[PDB]
Amino acid sequence: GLAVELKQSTAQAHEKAEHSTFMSDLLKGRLGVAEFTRLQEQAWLFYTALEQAVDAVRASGFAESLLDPALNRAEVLARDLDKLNGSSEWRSRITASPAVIDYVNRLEEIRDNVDGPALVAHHYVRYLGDLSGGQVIARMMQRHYGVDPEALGFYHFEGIAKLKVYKDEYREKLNNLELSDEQREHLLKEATDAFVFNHQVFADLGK
Ligand code: HEM
Repeated sequence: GLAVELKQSTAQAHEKAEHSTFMSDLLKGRLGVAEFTRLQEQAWLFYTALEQAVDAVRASGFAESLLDPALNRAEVLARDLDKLNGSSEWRSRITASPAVIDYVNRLEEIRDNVDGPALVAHHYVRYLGDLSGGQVIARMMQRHYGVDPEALGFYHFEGIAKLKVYKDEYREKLNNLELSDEQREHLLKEATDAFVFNHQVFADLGK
């Protein structure tokens, strides 16, 4: 099934992400809320782009049931950032890191090409990760740095009750997508690239 092949083909990349110096240090308590806020600022940039691509692909009629708007993170992230930074001044201060420029550019290509299989790869890499492991990240930000849960809205998924069920249903939708061999290969390759972009975001944050 596609859900298994996605997980298997990116498992090593996921381990690599876990072991990133920046993200590792953040989750171990060695950094602080400032660095967490820098991460979330970069995330706002790439989630904004991702959600434009999701919107385009949803409108095309591809993977509709998968592309649940309840998953949208950009607006929630903006509210988190208003809290983390104390005002909305971050909007004019923030700049996309080189990593984020590449990631956003790719997302804009997917949006404008209305490339459904590529979009689904990106959707899986970000949202299933958020749904599945986000609670661990949120917990660590609360534990090590005292971040208020009200500033961790990104991790909450308002609108979803039974999360396990939601995850299982998400995987079933992946498995039920109609894809050619070319589309499936493209989707798998793109998921790998999605991990690569996300790792580099961490690498750039560390610099
Ligand atoms: C580059 C950043 C990361 C990305 C893109 C990402 C992506 C993903 C994805 C796509 C899944 C779903 C796997 C599947 O069930 O098919 C996932 C699960 C998960 N993630 Fe991440 N993840 C990242 C970083 C992390 C970090 C740093 C942690 C450390 C807390 C973490 C903890 C988990 C956990 C616990 C799961 C549930 C199961 C599993 O362990 O593999 N993730 N992540």
